[PDB]
Amino acid sequence: MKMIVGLGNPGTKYQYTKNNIGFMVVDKIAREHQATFKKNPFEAEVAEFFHNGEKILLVKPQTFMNESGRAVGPLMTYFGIYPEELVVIYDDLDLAVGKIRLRQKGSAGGHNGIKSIISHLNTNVFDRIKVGIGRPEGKKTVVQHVLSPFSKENQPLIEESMCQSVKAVEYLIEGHSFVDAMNRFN
Repeated sequence: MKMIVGLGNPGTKYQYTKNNIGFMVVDKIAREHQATFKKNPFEAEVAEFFHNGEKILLVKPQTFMNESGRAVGPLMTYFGIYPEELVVIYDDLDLAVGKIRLRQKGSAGGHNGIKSIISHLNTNVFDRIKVGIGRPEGKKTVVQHVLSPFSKENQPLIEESMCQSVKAVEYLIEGHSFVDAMNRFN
């Protein structure tokens, strides 16, 4: 019973920011599967759907980025999902715009989002889909970069990456191991 977490900040004003790439992906997944998100006791938005029997959960934590694990951890202990079934989808500064990178473990940049999930799952090992958002080529700081939207030149690139992210999650859905998909998509 897979859980697919897409990281992000809550609110209309962050709905097109680089840091909400995870939200955008799990929204694409939700639409493709005709699923609706409902507010959940554990600071999250949760869409349920099936795919022959098996129950997939889509999770947008409403905790803000650095407290994601406060939502993800309890919600896994609630539904009974193990970390082997988890897939977290999020932004990655040190990966180029247009590129995606599936990894099964790691420190995961200096990502605050992942750091919270580590703390509350108490494991460094779980599947992840890094979507590259690039680093600031202008005068912006990191915080300005992630909490701003993409350029017009980068926008089609990220639509490419977001489709890939979806196709990877549909690959996993169709019964393929994350290791297979790591080879297929990395």
